[PDB]
Amino acid sequence: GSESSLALRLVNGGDRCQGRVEVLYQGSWGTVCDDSWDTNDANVVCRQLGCGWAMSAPGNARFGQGSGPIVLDDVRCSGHESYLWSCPHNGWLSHNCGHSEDAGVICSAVNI
Amino acid sequence: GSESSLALRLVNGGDRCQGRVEVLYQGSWGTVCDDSWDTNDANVVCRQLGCGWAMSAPGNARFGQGSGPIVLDDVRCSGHESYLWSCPHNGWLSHNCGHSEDAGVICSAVNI
Ligand SMILES: [Cl-]
Ligand SMILES: [Cl-]
Ligand SMILES: [Mg+2]
Ligand SMILES: [Mg+2]
Ligand SMILES: [Mg+2]
Ligand SMILES: [Mg+2]
Ligand SMILES: [Mg+2]
Ligand SMILES: [Mg+2]
Repeated sequence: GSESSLALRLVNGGDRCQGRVEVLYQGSWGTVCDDSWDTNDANVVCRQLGCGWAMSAPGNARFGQGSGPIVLDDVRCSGHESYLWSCPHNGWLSHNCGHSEDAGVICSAVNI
Repeated sequence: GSESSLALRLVNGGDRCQGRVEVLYQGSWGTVCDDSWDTNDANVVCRQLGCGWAMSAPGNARFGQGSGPIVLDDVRCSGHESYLWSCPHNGWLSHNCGHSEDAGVICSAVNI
């Protein structure tokens, strides 16, 4: 429901441990823009989901465009954070992007 | 010289950012036992050396056996420490190991 935020999932990757990053924001699953999105950020996501370490951090909607709101932009994780929510970013819903820039991750546990 | 301790290096990894962990102790480069050695401990070493975050924390002398003293055992970093010296351990030179257990790290900055 609309009171709930701060869940994380990967979609459209064909595997539990890769795909487009989606973040729950006020009942809607939103996406993350690829601006400043890098393997440090992907590693927080991969570790948070128990998927190993980040092998790469694809941009440009490699795993498709989402249909929800764009909720995070210019994420600046160091790679050591325990939650994506802990990393610096632009502020929720503050972006300069479109869904052709939706960010993704490929984690080391893919396929296995 | 023999008065100096508390420097950190990785050796025998083929890259600056992976290898056997070695710790300077009274002028000699010593090793770390793999007992309780995990990715939280590796994360502290990797960040201390400017090598990023930890991919894994290999035990059992993956990067060979050292020849110096075994100086640290049962290291229990939380992951947040800025120095390996901050982490809980068994006490300097207090170990129940041999060099076939020398600990190593593999950090994200390994590159080709
Ligand atoms: Cl993991
Ligand atoms: Cl070691
Ligand atoms: Mg972009
Ligand atoms: Mg970033
Ligand atoms: Mg932007
Ligand atoms: Mg052991
Ligand atoms: Mg430990
Ligand atoms: Mg021991």
